[PDB]
Amino acid sequence: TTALVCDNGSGLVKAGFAGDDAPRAVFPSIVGRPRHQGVMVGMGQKDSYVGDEAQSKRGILTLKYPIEHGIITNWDDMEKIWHHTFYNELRVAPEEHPTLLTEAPLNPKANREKMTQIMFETFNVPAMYVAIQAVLSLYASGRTTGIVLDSGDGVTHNVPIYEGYALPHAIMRLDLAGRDLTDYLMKILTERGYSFVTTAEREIVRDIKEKLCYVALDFENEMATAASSSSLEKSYELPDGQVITIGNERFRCPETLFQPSFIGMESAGIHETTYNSIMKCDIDIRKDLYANNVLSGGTTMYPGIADRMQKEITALAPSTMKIKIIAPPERKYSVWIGGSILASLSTFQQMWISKQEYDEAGPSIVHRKC
Amino acid sequence: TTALVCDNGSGLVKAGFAGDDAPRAVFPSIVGRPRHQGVMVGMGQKDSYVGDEAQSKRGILTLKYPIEHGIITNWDDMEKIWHHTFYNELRVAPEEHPTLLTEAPLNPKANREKMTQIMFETFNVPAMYVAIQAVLSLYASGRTTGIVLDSGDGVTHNVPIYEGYALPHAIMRLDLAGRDLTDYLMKILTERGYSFVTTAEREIVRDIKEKLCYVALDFENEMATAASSSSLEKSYELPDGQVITIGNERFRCPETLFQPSFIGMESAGIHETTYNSIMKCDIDIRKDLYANNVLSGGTTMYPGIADRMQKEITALAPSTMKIKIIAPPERKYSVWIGGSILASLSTFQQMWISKQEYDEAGPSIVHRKC
Amino acid sequence: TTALVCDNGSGLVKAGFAGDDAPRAVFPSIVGRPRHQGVMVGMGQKDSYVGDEAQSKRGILTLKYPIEHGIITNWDDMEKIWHHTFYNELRVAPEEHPTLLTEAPLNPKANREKMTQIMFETFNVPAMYVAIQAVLSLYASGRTTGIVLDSGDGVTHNVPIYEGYALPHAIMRLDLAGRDLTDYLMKILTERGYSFVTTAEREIVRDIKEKLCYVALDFENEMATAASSSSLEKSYELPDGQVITIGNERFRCPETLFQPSFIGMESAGIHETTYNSIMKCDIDIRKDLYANNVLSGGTTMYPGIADRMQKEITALAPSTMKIKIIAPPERKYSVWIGGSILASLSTFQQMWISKQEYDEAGPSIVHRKC
Amino acid sequence: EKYSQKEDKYEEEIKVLSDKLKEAETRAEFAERSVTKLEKSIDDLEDELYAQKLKYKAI
Amino acid sequence: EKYSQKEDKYEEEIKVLSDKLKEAETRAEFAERSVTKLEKSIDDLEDELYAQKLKYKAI
Ligand SMILES: Nc1ncnc2c1ncn2[C@@H]1O[C@H](COP(=O)(O)OP(=O)(O)O)[C@@H](O)[C@H]1O
Ligand SMILES: Nc1ncnc2c1ncn2[C@@H]1O[C@H](COP(=O)(O)OP(=O)(O)O)[C@@H](O)[C@H]1O
Ligand SMILES: Nc1ncnc2c1ncn2[C@@H]1O[C@H](COP(=O)(O)OP(=O)(O)O)[C@@H](O)[C@H]1O
Repeated sequence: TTALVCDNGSGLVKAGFAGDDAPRAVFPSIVGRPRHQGVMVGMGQKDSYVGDEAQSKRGILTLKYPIEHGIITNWDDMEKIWHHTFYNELRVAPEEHPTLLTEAPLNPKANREKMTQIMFETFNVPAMYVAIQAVLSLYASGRTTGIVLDSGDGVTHNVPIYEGYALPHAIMRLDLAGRDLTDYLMKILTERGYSFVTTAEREIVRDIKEKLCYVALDFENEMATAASSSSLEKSYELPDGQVITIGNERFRCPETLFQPSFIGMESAGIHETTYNSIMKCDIDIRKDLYANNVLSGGTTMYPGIADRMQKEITALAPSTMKIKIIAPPERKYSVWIGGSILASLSTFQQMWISKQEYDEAGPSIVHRKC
Repeated sequence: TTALVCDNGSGLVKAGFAGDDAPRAVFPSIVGRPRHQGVMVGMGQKDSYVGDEAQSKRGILTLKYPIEHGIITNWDDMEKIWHHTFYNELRVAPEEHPTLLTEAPLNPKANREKMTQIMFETFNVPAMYVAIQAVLSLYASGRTTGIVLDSGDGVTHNVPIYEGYALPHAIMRLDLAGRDLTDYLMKILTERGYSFVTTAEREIVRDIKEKLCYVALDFENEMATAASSSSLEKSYELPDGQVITIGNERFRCPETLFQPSFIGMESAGIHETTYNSIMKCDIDIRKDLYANNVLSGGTTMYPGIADRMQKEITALAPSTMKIKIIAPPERKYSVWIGGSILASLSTFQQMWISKQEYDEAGPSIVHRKC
Repeated sequence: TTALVCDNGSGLVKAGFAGDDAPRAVFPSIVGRPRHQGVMVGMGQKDSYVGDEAQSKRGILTLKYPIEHGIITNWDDMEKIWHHTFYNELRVAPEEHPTLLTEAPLNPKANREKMTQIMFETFNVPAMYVAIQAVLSLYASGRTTGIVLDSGDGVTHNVPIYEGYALPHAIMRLDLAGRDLTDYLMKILTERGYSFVTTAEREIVRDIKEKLCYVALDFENEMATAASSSSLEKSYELPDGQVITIGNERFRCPETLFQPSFIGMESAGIHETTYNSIMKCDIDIRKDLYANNVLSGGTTMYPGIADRMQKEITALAPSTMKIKIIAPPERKYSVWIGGSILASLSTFQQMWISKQEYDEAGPSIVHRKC
Repeated sequence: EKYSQKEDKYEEEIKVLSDKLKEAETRAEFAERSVTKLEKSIDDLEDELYAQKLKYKAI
Repeated sequence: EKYSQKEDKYEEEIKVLSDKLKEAETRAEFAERSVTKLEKSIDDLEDELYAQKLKYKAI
C-alpha cells in the first residue's frame, strides 16, 4: 500500500503521496477563530477555520500558528491541522497508510514522542516514521555528500553529510527564519508611515516580503545607491487600494540573515555558521563540503541569496578551494520531494515503526531505533 | 403558531405577520388630541386619536410623535399606539403570538427594558425579541456581507457586517433623518412667503418633501442652473387651493444629508460617515464592504441619492475599488421584510425570550442574553 | 544661554526653560476655527484660536488636534501651535535658545525631518535636538535601569533600558491612549441616555473621564458589585446644569487598557505587552527590569492602575521575582522634567544639532547622528 | 460648596484607603499561605536530611 | 446638615481605615520576616542535606 508524506514545517503544511513528484496539498499551517460578535441568526458559524479557508475569512479571525520555532506548542490546533490534512485535503483514511512525518534537528524529545502518540492513537496509522529535513533535502538534491542549509519559517539549520554519514557534533541550529524577517519588516515599514499590527496584516506583510524583497550583493554601496537615486523603489497594492512604495527595506529585510544583530540577536550570519559547521568537520571531508552547499526551504528563495552566500563563504574559506552553492529552482519543496523518494524506497520498508512495536514499547520507541 | 413583526420606527408603524411579503398595516406613528372647544352635545368626543384617524381629523388636533430620535419618550402614547396596532389594525390577540420588535443601535438600555416589560405585562405576549434594524435590512437584501445605511424618520446609522459578523466598534449613528429635513424645509419655505407653523402644516410639508424633492448630482452647478432658468420649478396644491411653487428648495432640502452644516450640525455627510465606518474596519474586508453598500429606510428614497452617494464615495475611496450602491425599489420596507424572514426561520425559534425566562430574570433579560 | 524644552505630545503642550522644576506653560494642543456666521460688525473676528483660548470660545469653534497618534498630520496647525508657544506663552525669541523637542519611538522619519526643518527655517533656532519620551521619563525617575510605560494621549509604548543601554528590538508601541478611552466613554455614555457628538462635547467627556474614572482591581466582581448595589454611582454637572450620573462606566472606560478588545483591537493589554517586552530581553537583565516598572504620562493617572498592573504582572511572571510598579505622584510631567534635566547637563552641550550642521547636511542630519 | 469640596476630598481618601486596605488584606492572606508552604518545605527537608543522617551513621 | 454628617462619617471611616492599614502593614511585615527566616532555614536544611549526601556517596 502507498504511504503518506506530511512535511509539517512552521509556515506551510505540505502533504502528498509517496511516489509523486510534488506535494498534492500545500496550505498555511494556521488555525483561525472569530473575534467579533455574529448577528446573522442561521449563518452556521463554525468554531474555527484551518488552512487556507482561515486565510480567506482572514479579516474577522485571529490567526495562530500552532508551531512556533519548529516546536509544536498547541497540540489541539496541531491535531486540527492534521485532521484537516487527512480528511479534507488528501481525502484518505489514515488507517490505511504509513505516514512519514518530518522534524528539525535538535528539538525536544517530547515533540517526537507526542507526535507518534497522536498518530498511533487518534489516527491509528499502520506505521509511521520521523525523518530529518536536511537528509531528505539531500535525497532530493541527488547527492550523498554535502552541507545542506535548510531555512524554513521557524528555524535555520546546517547538517553536514559525507558518504551518507552524518556529523551530529557539527549540526548547528539557528533560530531566525522567515517569521522573524516578517516581523522585522513589519517594524521597518513603520518608518515610512505604514502600520501593520494585526495577524491579518502580518499575512499581508509576508506577501510583501515574498514579492519585493531581495538580497543585496554588497549591502553598504547598495544602501548608498538607494539613498542616491530612487530606482530601487517598487510599489505594492494592499487589498483595498492604498498603494505603498518601499525603498531600501527591500534588501534591509533579508539582510538580517547575514547580520542577525538587526533584530538584536547575538548569533552569526548564515554564511558564518555554515563556515563554522564546515570547520567543525574532519579536515579531509571539508574540501568536498565546500563544493556541495545545498540550499533548501522557503527562506532561501530571495533573489541574489546564492551569489551573496558564495561571495561570503569565498571570502571566509581558503583562497584555493572551490565554493559551490547549489540552489535548485524548486528548492522550496526539497524536503517533501526527498521524503517521497525515501518513503518509496524498497529497502526502507523495514524502518517503519509498526503499530505493534509501539503497543509494546510505548511512545519512547521513536528515538530508540528510529 | 405564527408570529408578529412590529417594526416601530419614529414616523411610521409597519406591522404584519411573519411569513408575508409586505407589512399588513402601515400608518403614521402619531397621537392626536383635540385642542378646540367642542359644542355639539352628543357628538361622541374621543379623548385621543391614533394612527391615520388622527391624520384625517388633524385640522382640529395637536399631533405628537411618541418617538423622537429612535427613543420612546412618551410611554403612554406608545402603549396607545401598540394597543391600536394589535386590536384595530391587525385584529389579533397579543396573547397568542410571539412579537418581534425592532430598535436602532446605540440607544439607551431602558428603552429595550421598558419595551419588553410593557409587552410581557400589559400585553401578555408568549415571547418576544428585539432585533437591530440594519441586520434585518441585510436579511431582506439577500446578503451576508455589506455596510448598510439605514435612514428613517429619526436616526441614520451605518452597520458593517462581514460573513454574518457585526463590527460593533465601527457602527456609526447620526441624528439627522427625515424629520430634520422636514423642519429644514419648513424653515426654507418661509423665504418664498409660505408659512407653516402648525403640526398639521408640518404634515403638509412632509408630503411636499416626499413629492417634489430630489438630490442634485452636483450641488453648485445645479444651484447656478436653478438661478439661471426656471425649468426646475414645480407646483404643489395645498388642501385648500393655494398653489405654491418651489424652486431650488427641491434639492436644497435633501442636500442637508450631505452637508449637515445647513441645519447647524457639526457632523459629516452620510457619504463621509459611510466612508469612515468602512475605514474603521479590518483592511481585508473593506474591499467587499465597498461593493455592498445597502441603502434602506424612507429617507433614502429621494431621486438621485444613489448616484450622488456613489459619486461621493468613489471620490473618497481609492481609485481601484468598485463602489456599488445597492438601492432596491422597495427599500422603504426592508427592515420589516427582513424581520419577517428572520422570524420565519426554524432555527430562530430558540432565540425567543419566553415568558418564563422573563418571570425568572426580570426585564434585564433582554440585553443580558438576547 | 538657557535652552527650551517643548514636550509636544498629542494632547497637551508642556513648555518651559531647561533647569526649572516644572513646565512654565501647559495648554491643550488644539486649534479652533469658527463655524457660525458672525454678525456684529467690528468684533474683530480672529481666523483661528489656539491653546486654551480655543478652549474658552469652545462653544462656537470646531476644534482639531494637529497630532493624531504621535504623528503630526497638519503642519500648518502645528506651526501655529509652536508660534503660540514661543511668543504668547513663553514670551521669548526662538533665535536665542536651543530647543529640545520630544518624539515617540517607532514613528515615521518624515516626522523628525519636517520637525527639524520647521525649527531651523521658520524659527531660526541656534540648535535643536529630538529625544525619546521614555528616556527622559527615566531621567526624571532618577534611575538608569527599568522598563517604562509611557501612555499619553495618542500612543502607549514600553522601552526597556538597562545600565543606560536601550534594547531597541524590545520596544513595543501600542496605539490606544487617552483619546481612544475618551471615545469609548463617549460611546458607553449613550447606553445611559446622554449624547455627546460635538468636539466641545468631547472635551466635556474628557473632563468626566479625568474626574470620575478609576481602574477596578478585579473587573468581574467589581461589575457584579456595581450591579448589586448603587454605591459606585457618582454625579457630574455639565456646564449648563443637567446633572448626569454614571455607574459601572467609571471603571469600564479605563479597563480598555487591559482588554483592548472592548474597542475592537486585537492587541493585548498593557500588562501583557509589558511582560512581553520584558521576556524579549536577555535573561540576565529581566530580574532587574521586573522591579523597575516606571509609569509615565497622563493615561497612567487613574486611581488603582498601579495596583492592577502589579497584580497582573505578578500573575504573569514567575512566583519568585519581586514586581515593583514605580508610579510617582507627578508622573504626568516626567517627560518634561527629564527633558529639562537632560538639556541642563554639561556633557550634553555637544549633542545639539548646530545650525551649521543642518546647513551642510540637510534635514537628514537629525536621525543621522542625533 | 466648601462643605461639598471637603466631602469630595474625604470620599477620595476613603476610596483610595479602602483600595489599599483590600490589596493589603489579600497580601496578608497570601503571606500566610506562604508561611504554610515554608513550614511544609522545612518539614520535608528535615525528613530527608534525617534519613540521610540515619544511613550515614549506619555505614 | 447632610454635608456635616457625611463629612463626620467620612472622618470616622478615615480613622478606622487608617488604623487598620497600620495594623495590617505591621502584621504583614512581621509575617514577612517570619517568611524570610523560614526561607533561610530551607537554605540551611538543603545545604546540610547535601552534606549528608556527600558523606553517603563517600562512604
Ligand atoms: N519567494 C519567496 N521569497 C522570499 N521568501 C519566501 C518566498 N516564499 C516563501 N518565503 C518565506 O518562506 C517561508 C515559508 O517557507 P517554508 O519552506 O514553507 O517553511 P516551512 O518549511 O517551515 O513551512 C515564509 O515565511 C516566507 O516568508
Ligand atoms: N418618497 C420619499 N421621498 C423622500 N422622503 C421620503 C419618501 N417617503 C418617505 N420619506 C421620508 O421617510 C420618513 C419615513 O421613513 P421610514 O423608513 O418609515 O422611517 P421610520 O423607519 O422611522 O418609520 C418620513 O419622515 C419621510 O420624510
Ligand atoms: N487625572 C487623570 N485621570 C485620568 N486620565 C487623565 C488624567 N489626566 C489626564 N488624563 C488623560 O491623559 C491625557 C493627556 O495626557 P498627556 O500625558 O498630557 O498626553 P501627551 O503626553 O500626549 O500630551 C488626556 O487625554 C486625558 O484623557
